[PDB]
Amino acid sequence: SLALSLTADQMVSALLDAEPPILYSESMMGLLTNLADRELVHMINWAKRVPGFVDLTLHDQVHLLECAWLEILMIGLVWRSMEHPGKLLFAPNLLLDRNQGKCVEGMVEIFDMLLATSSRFRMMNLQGEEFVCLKSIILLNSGVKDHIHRVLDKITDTLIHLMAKAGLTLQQQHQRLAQLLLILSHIRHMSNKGMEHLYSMKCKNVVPLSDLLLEMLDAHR
Amino acid sequence: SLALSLTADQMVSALLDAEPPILYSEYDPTRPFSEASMMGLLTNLADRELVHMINWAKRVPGFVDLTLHDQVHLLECAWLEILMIGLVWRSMEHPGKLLFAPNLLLDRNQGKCVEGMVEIFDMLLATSSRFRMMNLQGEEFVCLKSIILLNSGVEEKDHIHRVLDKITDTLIHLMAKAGLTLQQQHQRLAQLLLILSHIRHMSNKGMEHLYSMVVPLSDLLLEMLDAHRLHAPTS
Amino acid sequence: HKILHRLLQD
Amino acid sequence: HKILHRLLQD
Ligand SMILES: CC(=C(c1ccc(O)cc1)c1ccc(O)cc1)c1ccc2ccccc2c1
Ligand SMILES: CC(=C(c1ccc(O)cc1)c1ccc(O)cc1)c1ccc2ccccc2c1
Repeated sequence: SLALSLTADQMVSALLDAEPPILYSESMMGLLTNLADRELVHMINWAKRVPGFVDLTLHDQVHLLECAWLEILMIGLVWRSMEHPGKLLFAPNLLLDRNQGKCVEGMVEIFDMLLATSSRFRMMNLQGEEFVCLKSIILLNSGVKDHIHRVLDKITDTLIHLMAKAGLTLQQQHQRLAQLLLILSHIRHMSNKGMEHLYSMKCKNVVPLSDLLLEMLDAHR
Repeated sequence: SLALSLTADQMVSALLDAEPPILYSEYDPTRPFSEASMMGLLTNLADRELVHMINWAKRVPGFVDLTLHDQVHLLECAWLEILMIGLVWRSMEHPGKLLFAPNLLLDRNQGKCVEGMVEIFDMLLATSSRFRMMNLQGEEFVCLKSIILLNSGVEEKDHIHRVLDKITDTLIHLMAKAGLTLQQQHQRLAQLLLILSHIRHMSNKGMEHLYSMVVPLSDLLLEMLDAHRLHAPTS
Repeated sequence: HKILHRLLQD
Repeated sequence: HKILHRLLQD
């Protein structure tokens, strides 16, 4: 509901309105953990302001958030890094490059992938209206006809609407649509490797993950 | 530069003829069975499947136009994904069960005694269930599978990009031929690709379990696993 | 209960 | 490295 009641333009406004802010950072994983932890609080209220997410029961909201939280964190990072070739903008004061990835395990491998994804969006001239549509999809597609599928269709129709507005032809629309959704697979991949290393250095007792991050992490393991 | 010319119809045909066969396991129906090495049968199955996949990929329009290293990189990153989408494809007609082979059907309770199976098992069913309810067609299946090969590779691979657009145009053609409205074509195209992300998810789960540790992985199967070593995982 | 569970409520 | 290269050349 609600989501299925919005026109394409009204769907966009609601998502742009729902947008969480860009935060600032407060040893490398410590700053990234602290930032992530504070970002997660904003993400939850962001999710609640995603049309059709509240229609779901509390149980399904927990699952989808426990499944998508790192994916969503990564597409945000990748989005705001676009204006910085070869560097990652975790925060306006924390602009890291590939080389800051060393010392800590798996970071430089994940950085490369995040940088690669950022270049992809950069070459595609990704727009904010498209960005908020993709973030909503990741949330709804993280798990696991029905409600969630009906909303995903609405967001797809919205993306198509955005492209047509930009002046894209029918052929260019389904190609770009495909191109965007394919990158989401890379986002899933990077997130998977992220949590895998996260759980590992959690076992190794290296980085002190916050309570919220400890819970999210165990939702996978 | 020959895949970029193929019409949608002759694109599906090329992929359809590229289709590797469905293999059988070394399982014996006459004697009792033990889930003390399902992973042995699966490993032996996956290993024999890989060879057929390698030659299938070479018959994917545009793939050969790449350099070896690129062909190698794509195969190393996508091999388990492609195995898992084919497995899921043939498991549609058997809800609650995974059809690894026509002689090797697996139910949820085999998911036990072997670590990681249950989780991955339930994920494979959901993907199969989703595909089943989405009524995935064989023409669409070979399209999605070829995309995974060309997209799992996380002077410009713009060649791959032009081929990805090709496969995309092909899918739209099938749905339009099926009678879907322009909206339905978009929505369905979206949904199919969304499920690819789950296939990425499941493959990654399968990986970290596989290179955690009988299990008598083959020489080749060790390569496809070590590519997902230090290029990603976590010592 | 869980922090995510509580925050979704309010 | 090797094995995959050899299987890609038939
Ligand atoms: C990139 C990354 C994290 C991150 C993601 C988005 C964002 O806006 C800020 C940071 C991250 C997430 C949780 C943490 O506790 C720490 C960092 C990330 C994810 C997994 C990693 C695994 C190994 C090495 C570096 C990693 C970085
Ligand atoms: C499901 C799966 C394997 C598989 C995938 C596709 C297929 O057609 C046949 C089998 C598999 C892949 C490689 C192997 O060496 C063994 C099995 C798979 C993958 C990883 C797993 C990890 C833990 C438990 C079960 C797993 C099953």
